[PDB]
Amino acid sequence: QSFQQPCLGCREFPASFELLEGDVPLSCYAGEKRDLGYMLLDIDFERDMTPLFFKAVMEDDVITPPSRTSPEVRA
RNA sequence: GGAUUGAAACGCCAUGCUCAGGCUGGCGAGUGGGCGCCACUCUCCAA
Repeated sequence: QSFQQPCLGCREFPASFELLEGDVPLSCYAGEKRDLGYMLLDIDFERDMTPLFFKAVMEDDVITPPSRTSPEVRA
């Protein structure tokens, strides 16, 4: 059940979803490290819709962005 | 029930492969070769 159909960025791209109750399976780049550079983190609506950025590095097919609520990120 | 750099967003309207041209002219299956050599219807049964 859902409030509305999810989308992959644009409404014309519906997304199928499922809930997991197990371990994360292996992935294509599980054994690789790859750099992506800076990318968007989130938008600050309080600061009249001001964006934020962070440095992204993909390793072992997992990503760990910093906390977007942290004040030091807001700086 | 606020906010997926998001919420809305036609590649669309229409146009002849057309007009026409001889597979033709002509060439001998033709020359010639024995079915031959020879062989008993024959032995006996009154009207």
